[PDB]
Amino acid sequence: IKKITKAQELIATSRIAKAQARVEAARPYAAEITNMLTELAGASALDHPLLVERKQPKRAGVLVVSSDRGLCGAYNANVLRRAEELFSLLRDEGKDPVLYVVGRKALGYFSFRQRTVVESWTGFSERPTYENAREIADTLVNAFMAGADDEGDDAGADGILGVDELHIVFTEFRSMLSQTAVARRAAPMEVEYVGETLYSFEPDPETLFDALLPRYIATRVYAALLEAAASESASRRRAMKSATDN
Amino acid sequence: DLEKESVKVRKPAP
Amino acid sequence: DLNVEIVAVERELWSGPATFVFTRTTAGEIGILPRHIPLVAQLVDDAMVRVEREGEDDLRIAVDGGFLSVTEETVRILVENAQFESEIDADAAKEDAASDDERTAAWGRARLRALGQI
Amino acid sequence: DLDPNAIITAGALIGGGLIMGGGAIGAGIGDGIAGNALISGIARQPEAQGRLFTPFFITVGLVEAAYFINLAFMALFVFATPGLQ
Amino acid sequence: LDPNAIITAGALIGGGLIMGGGAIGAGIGDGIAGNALISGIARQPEAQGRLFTPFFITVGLVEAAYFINLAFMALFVFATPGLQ
Amino acid sequence: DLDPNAIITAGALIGGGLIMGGGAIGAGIGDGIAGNALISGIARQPEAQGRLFTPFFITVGLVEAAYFINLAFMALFVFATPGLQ
Amino acid sequence: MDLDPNAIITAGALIGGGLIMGGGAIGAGIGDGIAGNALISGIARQPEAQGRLFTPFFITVGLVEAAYFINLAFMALFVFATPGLQ
Amino acid sequence: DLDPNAIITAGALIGGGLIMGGGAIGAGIGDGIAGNALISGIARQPEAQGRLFTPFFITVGLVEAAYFINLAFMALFVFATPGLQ
Amino acid sequence: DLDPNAIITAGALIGGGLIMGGGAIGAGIGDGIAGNALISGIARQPEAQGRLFTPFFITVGLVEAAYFINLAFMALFVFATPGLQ
Amino acid sequence: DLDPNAIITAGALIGGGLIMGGGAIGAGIGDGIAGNALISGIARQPEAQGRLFTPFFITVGLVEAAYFINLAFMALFVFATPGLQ
Amino acid sequence: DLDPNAIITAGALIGGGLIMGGGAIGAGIGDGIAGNALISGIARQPEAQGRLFTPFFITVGLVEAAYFINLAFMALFVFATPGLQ
Amino acid sequence: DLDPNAIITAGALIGGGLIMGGGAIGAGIGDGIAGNALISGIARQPEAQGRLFTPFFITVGLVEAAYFINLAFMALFVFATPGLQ
Repeated sequence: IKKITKAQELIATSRIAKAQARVEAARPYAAEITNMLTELAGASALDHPLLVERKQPKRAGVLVVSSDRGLCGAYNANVLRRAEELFSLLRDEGKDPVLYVVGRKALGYFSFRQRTVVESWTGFSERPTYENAREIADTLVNAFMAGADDEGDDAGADGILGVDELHIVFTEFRSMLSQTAVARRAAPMEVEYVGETLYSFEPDPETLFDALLPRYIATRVYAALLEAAASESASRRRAMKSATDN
Repeated sequence: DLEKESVKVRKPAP
Repeated sequence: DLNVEIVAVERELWSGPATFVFTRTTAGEIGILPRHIPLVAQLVDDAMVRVEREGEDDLRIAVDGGFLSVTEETVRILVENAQFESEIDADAAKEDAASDDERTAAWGRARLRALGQI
Repeated sequence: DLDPNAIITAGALIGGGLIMGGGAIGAGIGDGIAGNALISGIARQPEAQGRLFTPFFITVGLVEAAYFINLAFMALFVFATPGLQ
Repeated sequence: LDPNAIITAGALIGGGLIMGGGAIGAGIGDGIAGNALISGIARQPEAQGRLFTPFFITVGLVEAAYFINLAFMALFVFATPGLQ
Repeated sequence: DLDPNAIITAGALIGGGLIMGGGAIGAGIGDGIAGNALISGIARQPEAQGRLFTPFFITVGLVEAAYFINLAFMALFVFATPGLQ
Repeated sequence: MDLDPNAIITAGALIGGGLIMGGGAIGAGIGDGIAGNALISGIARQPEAQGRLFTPFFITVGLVEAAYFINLAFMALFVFATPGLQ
Repeated sequence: DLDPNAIITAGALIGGGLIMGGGAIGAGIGDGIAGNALISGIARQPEAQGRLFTPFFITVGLVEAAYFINLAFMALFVFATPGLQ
Repeated sequence: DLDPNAIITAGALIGGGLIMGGGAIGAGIGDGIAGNALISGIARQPEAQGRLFTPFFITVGLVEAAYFINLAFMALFVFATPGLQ
Repeated sequence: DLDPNAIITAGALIGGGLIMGGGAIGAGIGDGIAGNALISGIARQPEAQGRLFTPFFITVGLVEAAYFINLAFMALFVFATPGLQ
Repeated sequence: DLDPNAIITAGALIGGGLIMGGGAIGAGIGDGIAGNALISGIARQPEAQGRLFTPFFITVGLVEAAYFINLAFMALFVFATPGLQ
Repeated sequence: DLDPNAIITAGALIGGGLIMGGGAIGAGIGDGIAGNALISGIARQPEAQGRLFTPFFITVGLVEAAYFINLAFMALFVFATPGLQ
């Protein structure tokens, strides 16, 4: 045990180093895609359904990002507590949560709670890759887009019942010592007007902007996954240190 | 309490 | 010369000087020279990027989800994925090519074009 | 006073000249425009070249067809002048 | 002098001008509609099936005017009004 | 001496020829431009076709109208020669 | 010889009116075509901006057809009230 | 006599007809081009409408002026013909 | 027995009419095209309006000049007809 | 009495000049348009020049032929005037 | 009193008139289009103001010449008419 | 009896004027279009100015070639009028 927990603690420290390296490595792409998105938004109409809130919303696609392995001390506990708080907020607002999960621990918790899970992607919380983030973002965005024509309990012409909002519940890695589970709304996004040669767009700014928002959502979900992995590694290091002290 | 994701636009508030 | 910077979501791939940057865009093929005007474009799903520089052979790359941002003194290519010419394997690209999936076919075609078979 | 044939033949030749002027203007400019579209298309989509002739030629055909049609009538005016005395 | 001579010369001039103007209009309009169709097919390869039919409207209008002139052109060179 | 009425008739008929020739060139070019715009709009988005007929038919309406006027006036230049004395 | 002055004057006036009308018709047709091209491109791109986009088209049509109607009026004056008639 | 006054008056009338032809062509085409520019600018930039009018009305004010200038000269040809006998 | 100076004046009048009518066509088209460019540039980049006038009035100059130059020679055809006998 | 040959030859020559002028306008405009297409294509993609000559020439040919054809007929009008009395 | 010199003078006047009409049209169109390009380029790249003039002043220099050449030959029709006696 | 040579020369001058008008219009419009293409290219890819000048020179050469061809025919008409007597 003592040897096992100490070895796990040191391995977790190395994993934190690697996860921080990954988080930093993805920063330039996210920054530059944000710059391009700002440029396109400035020079195009902001009418995308992804960018305008629907009326009388009654559903919300919540993503709960948890860990595959269970040795992390309270990571899953904090994530699920924040998810419950978000569910209470959504119920108060009047929307029925629609649940998407990542990692086996959250699956176990929700199955025990008997709540329904629309889709689960498991097996990569320890080290997510952009393919997983792209798949998750694509599924969530399809669910959200299908939620335009859907009315009340009626799916409308789609036949598929969508969602009127997307939230990501995940653990920010503030520092090597600080981790915190928060729920961040990723869709429908809101436009923020910051005060302060022109870029020649090909073919037109609107098509590029429409094709770029889904990739921006995927990038943000990937950043959330990287933060979740780093936070999980930090929590694992802390739990292993405490256990070795026990 | 709930972080909202927004796209920054380099324009004056309209 | 203009400094290309091929960046991908998972990491930064390539950076350095070059003379010519050929690629494909939904609008159509496009070749960027050192003093090109600012521009923003979306590469085709099976796009290929040929960065031709001085002192060494050209650099052929296959790209998934390539968005090309041309600006003064620097060029950015935000790629969901990218693969250099040497690494690509013809057999795997051909096998992935002709598959029903549009994404699989696009990536197989991109690999083939980067290789040279097209 | 003078033979009507001279004036009527001069009028016929002027009419045919107008026929050719109009046909030339229309055909040349239309062919230029169609060729501009085609040149842009191949400049942007090389592989599209083989699939661009099918509409292009059609327009060309029609764009040229009128000219050739006009040509025939010019021959009618100069050589087969209706109403010639 | 023969009034028929003057009338027929004027009729030939008028018919030549009519046909020339009609040819200019038809050529220009057809070439423009072409350019449009070629651009559409280049950008949208699969749209030709849905583009030919609307395209045929443009010419179907443009060339119509030409044919109008055609018919009326005959009335100048073959049925000169007021030739007496 | 030369039947001045003949000169008046010839001038009026050439004038009507000018009327309808100018009308024809203008109408043809305008219809071509409008059709080019319609084709481009349809190609860029198929569904929008559903409504594009409204503006397009307005444009040709102005074009065709400008043509129709000439037609009528053309008649007043040939079949009812003004100032025939 | 001894041709009626009124005959030559009226022939010249009618040919001039034909030229006036041809120029006016060309101008009107081309202006309508180009303005309609812009309007149709706007409508196709921006269905919502249809109401907003009408007004510039209305102004362009007004100017073009104002020139056209001035040409019509002058042609009518020439053909009917021919200056220099005598 | 052939009344050379009639010949010169007819020449003046033909000249003025051409003056109107040229002026109308220039005005119509230029104003159509400017209107296309204005409509496109409005479509791409709904907010920029207030900015577009001042250059637009400049462009009009130029082209129309030329047309109107030509109109003025027609009077000098068709009302006070320079060279009447 | 028509006077020779009469036909000379008629020819000069027609020539001047063609001259400045063609000048009108050129001026109208060129000014309209330059105005379209100005409108597009301002609509895309309104802040640059003050900069775009300085070259925008160059081309118009380079355009208007010809028209006016043309008009100048038209006067040389009308006020003092060359070769008038 | 007027010589029929002189009137017929003058009419033929004016017609031929009109044909050649129309052909010149058509050739110039179409060739310039095709050259603009080629220039834009090469600016967008320089290396494309090698594959743009093949279509380009066709377009130019598709115009140039017509031009030269007019020339031929124009010669027929002046050197061998149809119906030359 | 059918003095030939008057007829040659009228023909020269009208010929020079067509020469100036075509030259003015060409110069106006060329300057307007080259302008449009220059205005668009500067609007895109203001700092290119210096670099865009060099090609622009080529185009103008080559089109105004094509018009100014006409001017010279226009004089050849009026001031020193070939063949005139 | 009007001198046949007078009508021959008048027709020759009219035809030469027509040829020059057409050639000037074509050359001017082709120059404008090609120069606009060159201006846009230089604006977009200044490093390709050398490669751009070659196609620009090709197109302007094949335009001004036709214009000079028209120049040569007008010179022939005004120096060696076909059918002169």
